[PDB]
Amino acid sequence: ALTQPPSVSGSPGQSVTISCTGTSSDIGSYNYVSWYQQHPGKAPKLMIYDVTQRPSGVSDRFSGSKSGNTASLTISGLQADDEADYYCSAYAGRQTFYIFGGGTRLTVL
Amino acid sequence: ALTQPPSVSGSPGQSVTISCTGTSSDIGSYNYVSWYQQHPGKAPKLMIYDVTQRPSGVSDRFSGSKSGNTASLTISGLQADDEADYYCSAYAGRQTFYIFGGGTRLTVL
Amino acid sequence: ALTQPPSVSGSPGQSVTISCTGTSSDIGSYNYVSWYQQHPGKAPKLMIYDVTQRPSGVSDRFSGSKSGNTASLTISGLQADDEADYYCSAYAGRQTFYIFGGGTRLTVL
Amino acid sequence: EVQLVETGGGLVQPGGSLKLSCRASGYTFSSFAMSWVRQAPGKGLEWVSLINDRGGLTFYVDSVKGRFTISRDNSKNTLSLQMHSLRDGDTAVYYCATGGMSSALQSSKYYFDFWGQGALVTV
Amino acid sequence: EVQLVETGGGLVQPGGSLKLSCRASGYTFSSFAMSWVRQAPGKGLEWVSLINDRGGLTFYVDSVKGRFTISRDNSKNTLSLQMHSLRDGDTAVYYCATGGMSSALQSSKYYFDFWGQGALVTV
Amino acid sequence: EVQLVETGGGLVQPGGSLKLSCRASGYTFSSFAMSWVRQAPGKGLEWVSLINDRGGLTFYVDSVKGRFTISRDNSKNTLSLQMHSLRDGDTAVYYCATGGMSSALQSSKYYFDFWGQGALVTV
Amino acid sequence: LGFLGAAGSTMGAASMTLTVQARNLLSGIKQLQARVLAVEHYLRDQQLLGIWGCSGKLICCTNVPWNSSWSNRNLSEIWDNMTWLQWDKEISNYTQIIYGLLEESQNQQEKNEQDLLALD
Amino acid sequence: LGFLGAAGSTMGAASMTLTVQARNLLSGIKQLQARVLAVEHYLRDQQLLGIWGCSGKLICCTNVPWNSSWSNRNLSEIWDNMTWLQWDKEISNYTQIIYGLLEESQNQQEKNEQDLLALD
Amino acid sequence: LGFLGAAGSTMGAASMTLTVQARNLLSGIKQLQARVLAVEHYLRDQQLLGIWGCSGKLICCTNVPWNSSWSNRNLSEIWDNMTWLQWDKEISNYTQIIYGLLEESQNQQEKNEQDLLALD
Ligand SMILES: *[C@@H]1O[C@H](CO)[C@@H](O[C@@H]2O[C@H](CO)[C@@H](O)[C@H](O)[C@H]2NC(C)=O)[C@H](O)[C@H]1NC(C)=O
Ligand SMILES: *[C@@H]1O[C@H](CO)[C@@H](O[C@@H]2O[C@H](CO)[C@@H](O)[C@H](O)[C@H]2NC(C)=O)[C@H](O)[C@H]1NC(C)=O
Ligand SMILES: *[C@@H]1O[C@H](CO)[C@@H](O[C@@H]2O[C@H](CO)[C@@H](O)[C@H](O)[C@H]2NC(C)=O)[C@H](O)[C@H]1NC(C)=O
Ligand SMILES: *[C@@H]1O[C@H](CO)[C@@H](O)[C@H](O)[C@H]1NC(C)=O
Ligand SMILES: *[C@@H]1O[C@H](CO)[C@@H](O)[C@H](O)[C@H]1NC(C)=O
Ligand SMILES: *[C@@H]1O[C@H](CO)[C@@H](O)[C@H](O)[C@H]1NC(C)=O
Ligand SMILES: *[C@@H]1O[C@H](CO)[C@@H](O)[C@H](O)[C@H]1NC(C)=O
Ligand SMILES: *[C@@H]1O[C@H](CO)[C@@H](O)[C@H](O)[C@H]1NC(C)=O
Ligand SMILES: *[C@@H]1O[C@H](CO)[C@@H](O)[C@H](O)[C@H]1NC(C)=O
Ligand SMILES: *[C@@H]1O[C@H](CO)[C@@H](O)[C@H](O)[C@H]1NC(C)=O
Ligand SMILES: *[C@@H]1O[C@H](CO)[C@@H](O)[C@H](O)[C@H]1NC(C)=O
Ligand SMILES: *[C@@H]1O[C@H](CO)[C@@H](O)[C@H](O)[C@H]1NC(C)=O
Ligand SMILES: *[C@@H]1O[C@H](CO)[C@@H](O)[C@H](O)[C@H]1NC(C)=O
Ligand SMILES: *[C@@H]1O[C@H](CO)[C@@H](O)[C@H](O)[C@H]1NC(C)=O
Ligand SMILES: *[C@@H]1O[C@H](CO)[C@@H](O)[C@H](O)[C@H]1NC(C)=O
Repeated sequence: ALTQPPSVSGSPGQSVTISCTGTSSDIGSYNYVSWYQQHPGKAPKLMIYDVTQRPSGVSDRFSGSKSGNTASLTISGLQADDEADYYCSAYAGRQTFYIFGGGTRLTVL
Repeated sequence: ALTQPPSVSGSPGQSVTISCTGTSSDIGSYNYVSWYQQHPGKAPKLMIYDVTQRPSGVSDRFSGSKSGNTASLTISGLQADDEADYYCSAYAGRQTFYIFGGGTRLTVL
Repeated sequence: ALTQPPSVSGSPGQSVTISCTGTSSDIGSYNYVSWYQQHPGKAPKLMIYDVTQRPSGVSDRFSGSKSGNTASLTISGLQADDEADYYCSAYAGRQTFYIFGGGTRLTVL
Repeated sequence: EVQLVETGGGLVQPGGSLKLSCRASGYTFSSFAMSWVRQAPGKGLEWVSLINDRGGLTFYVDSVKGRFTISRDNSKNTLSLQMHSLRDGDTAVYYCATGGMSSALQSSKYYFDFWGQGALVTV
Repeated sequence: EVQLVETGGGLVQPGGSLKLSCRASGYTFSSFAMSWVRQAPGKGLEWVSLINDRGGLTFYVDSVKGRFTISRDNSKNTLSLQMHSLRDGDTAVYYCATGGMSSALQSSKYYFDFWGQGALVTV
Repeated sequence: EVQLVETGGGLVQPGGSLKLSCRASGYTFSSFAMSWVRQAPGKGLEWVSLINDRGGLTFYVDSVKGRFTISRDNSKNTLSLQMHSLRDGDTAVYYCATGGMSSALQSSKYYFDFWGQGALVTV
Repeated sequence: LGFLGAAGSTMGAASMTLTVQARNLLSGIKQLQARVLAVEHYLRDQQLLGIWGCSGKLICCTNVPWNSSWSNRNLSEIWDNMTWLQWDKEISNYTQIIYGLLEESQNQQEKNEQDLLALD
Repeated sequence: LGFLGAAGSTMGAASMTLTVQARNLLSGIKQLQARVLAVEHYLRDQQLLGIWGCSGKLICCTNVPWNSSWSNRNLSEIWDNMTWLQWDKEISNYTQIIYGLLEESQNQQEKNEQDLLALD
Repeated sequence: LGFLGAAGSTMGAASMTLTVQARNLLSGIKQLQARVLAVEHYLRDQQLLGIWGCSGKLICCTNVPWNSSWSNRNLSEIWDNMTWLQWDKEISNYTQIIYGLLEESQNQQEKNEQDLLALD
């Protein structure tokens, strides 16, 4: 699995960052580390794909990056509306195909 | 290994069944589960092949079947002449080729 | 690794041998078991190659052989000048390519 | 507007079987690869299986490799998963998702774009 | 009428070698694949090796894979097994048998039809 | 007369990187496969990597397989090794050597003929 | 034996002389036309065989199952009890069906291979 | 469809009719010469394709990267929104370059395979 | 270099120009006959390579061991010190023997592959 265990929080209007640490070859070799937003009882939606892209409908509030074997998601102008569980995932290189991280819950206050 | 070690017995003229429990893919996926009759000190002979077939020279007294990942041999009009060890074996799928079971001894009286 | 750690020694002018024990398929199947002479602080040099060959510049003081899964190096007209560490190595069969032994030290006196 | 709607599921005792299915609309069904993702009550997300767009190539996570079948029907716009030999560890919500691999002519994705709401499977 | 008759065997000290052989009659030798099956004193039956009818393809149980050679001679109607680096665990009766794989043109068997009486090997 | 001369090396903290190189003369550079051999203070000799004469085939020992790159330049008569993600266990003298595999037309060696003096790597 | 020496034998034995037959297939206007035609004929068989996914092979096999409607005649007791000349008549009305299937279950394989090689 | 039926369709869609086109390429002096020439042409394409490491395949990929200078008009832009007749003009001046690269990054492969097979 | 430019070079060096030579093998009755014959000759060599199990390759090795009676001349003595024109005379009386062996140790392989694919 990918590693991102702490709960995450910050003040409204302030940035917050959610890390996602991989192993080595999974996220070090691939640029396919997407992020999903999970509401507590709803299907998740795509926020980030590849490393830095976002689908239409997702604002600039959500962006991210990767270095070494660690990825991260940054939320900028943080809102109460962003209180969702977040997950990172990545391409495994055809043997397991996808690896999901454990997710984390975001609190804004 | 296929499993069928407990001793087996019955009264003359009564039926008796000898089970053969496999694992998963061996007798579950391959319909190649033969049975042999082994006398104490003689070479064995073929009794059943594939799942339900018998070679010429083997009487209708011997028949069998397969379900799930378990196979069995049934002896009908049981004779004292059937006091032999019985073994099941099966095709393993080209990696180990054949698996013999831990066989069992049939006592009639 | 190949095994040959015990110290080796003998009187000047007398023969001495160094063993090299492999496992099975490494030196049992491949006739590629070279030997090197390592002076304490200098780069090593080739003494024996294949099983019994010596490169030009190496005298007939050094010879060797192989039997079963064990190889050996023989030093005949042993000199004080032969005090060096000796190592055997072998072709691994394309998975690890080369195996070096745990070499040993020769004392002449 | 993507419409991925799961059905089937329910409570099946260990060793049993069931079939899940997902009907879909809005998007050309035949243009996308699809997967099933498991949401265990405490794991959140586990990838289970992937099928390509033509329904000819399938991939599985080791844990269901000898038990589950993923299948597609492009005339019905239906994705389905046949589960067999169910175990307690398979209790989860199973989501229909669009994404994963692509056609080699079309900007491979390796991410999921759309999700259904999920069928509930209890063993 | 099948006549599979084993020879060779006897006591070999650990680390030694021997060669077993089986002569065959009644049935056309060249028409059948053959195997060796081992009967350890208290185990009954273990498959050891298989050779096809043309003598070109051989298969072994992993435990003898780096030590044993199986061979056929279709002019002599002889099957043989060369054993090397014998261990105490190899003490058993070794049976000559016809069956197992076939030619791809002949309803492959995957069972043994005929058995010899077995040579005894003691290490 | 063979001239294999190593350079580079030095002290780099764990997780860092460095590049070693070996310049060569006397012998036609392009005619030989080359390798790097590690001499740890207590191990004596460990094979690390091998590259062919054309610079197209490379082989590595498992311990550096995901970290090191070996390359050659036949115009510069230069062999080099790029080390990444250095660990304390990589401290050793690294020797430039000619030998190992060959061209399939030229009596392959599988032994090393010539050695340089070695670059020192401390992590 | 020699060219067509196995013509009267069973399919089993005959399958071992394919090399012999293959080598005898390939080498004033009417004589020149005959030579050109022999080449075109040869090439059409090679093209067809190549399309089916069977190129430099005298024997190859595929994923098209045998249908029971295509003269279902056992296997072992027919393969070794029939000559190729007889077999050729037993299925003469099905060769176009079989050939069509052989091409379809190849084009599918090429697409699957192309997609698998695209997985990073 | 039929021969050239996909000519007006997209490159992607047309890639599924390669078999149809291939089968229609291969089947008094003026006519005899035309037949001989058609054969020579056919063989030259087969030879060339074989040199590149692509033998019986209708679709095959290699290790030569696409240069951005060779009309690299995106990817979906050409496979879904262009026909083969248009593509043939977009890169008409680069085919000799590409073919030379395809031959070179084959000969290198053959040497590497020959050496690997020489390891014991 | 160019066509036959490597003819005076050693076998090792000349083995790297095989592509050049292969491409120069392919393109009123007397002239037309010459063209038809060039095609028949070409196809015979291709058929032969296919029979030996070596199809779309310029270089391929097999399972036939070299017999020392076939003019043994070391190894480097041949590859680094002889031209192909000289080698051609050194073994001119053995080519038919070698070719027969190359065909036989193919038919053995095709049968072994056919049987292995029959295992489940
Ligand atoms: C074997 O061939 C038969 C025909 O020779 C196939 O059966 C036909 O399938 C079509 C499909 O719609 C039906 O319309 C016909 O009525 C069928 N005919 C008969 C006689 O059944 C059959 O499906 C083929 N089998 C396989 C496994 O492909
Ligand atoms: C892609 O093609 C361009 C040209 O179309 C190559 O760039 C040229 O490389 C030569 C090498 O000597 C230079 O002299 C030219 O000036 C370069 N041209 C330009 C426009 O820069 C380029 O190298 C090719 N890329 C790849 C990866 O092969
Ligand atoms: C190499 O070729 C020679 C002949 O050129 C083979 O030797 C002959 O083998 C036949 C077999 O029946 C004998 O009858 C001949 O008398 C042999 N000739 C000689 C000169 O001894 C030789 O066996 C071949 N080597 C290999 C490994 O096949
Ligand atoms: C002709 O038939 C007989 C019948 O037994 C057979 O033995 C013989 O080999 C056959 N001839 C050929 C060429 O197969
Ligand atoms: C069909 O094949 C089986 C295989 O044993 C054979 O026994 C049977 O006689 C054959 N039936 C025929 C030729 O009618
Ligand atoms: C098939 O068996 C019959 C049985 O008599 C025999 O007459 C016939 O010639 C055999 N066919 C072939 C091709 O040998
Ligand atoms: C082919 O069709 C004709 C139609 O009359 C029939 O007589 C013939 O037996 C058929 N051939 C086969 C192989 O069924
Ligand atoms: C011609 O263009 C139209 C435009 O939508 C398209 O639908 C049609 O399929 C095209 N024809 C072919 C042969 O693809
Ligand atoms: C390349 O294709 C993608 C497909 O959506 C498109 O979005 C992108 O804008 C294209 N590139 C350019 C430069 O237009
Ligand atoms: C590409 O898209 C444009 C959009 O209008 C369309 O007109 C054109 O025909 C398309 N090209 C092809 C090959 O269909
Ligand atoms: C090929 O060169 C000509 C020279 O004028 C140019 O006009 C044409 O556009 C070029 N084609 C390509 C594909 O660049
Ligand atoms: C011709 O022989 C000379 C001898 O030194 C050699 O250097 C030269 O390269 C040879 N020419 C060719 C074409 O190989
Ligand atoms: C023959 O091969 C050996 C292998 O070491 C070599 O030393 C010898 O010089 C070769 N003979 C010739 C004439 O080169
Ligand atoms: C091989 O070496 C000899 C040594 O005198 C030389 O004369 C001969 O020309 C060389 N052969 C080639 C092809 O260069
Ligand atoms: C071929 O046979 C002739 C017969 O006289 C002999 O002179 C010649 O040297 C032989 N060629 C080879 C390569 O042995």
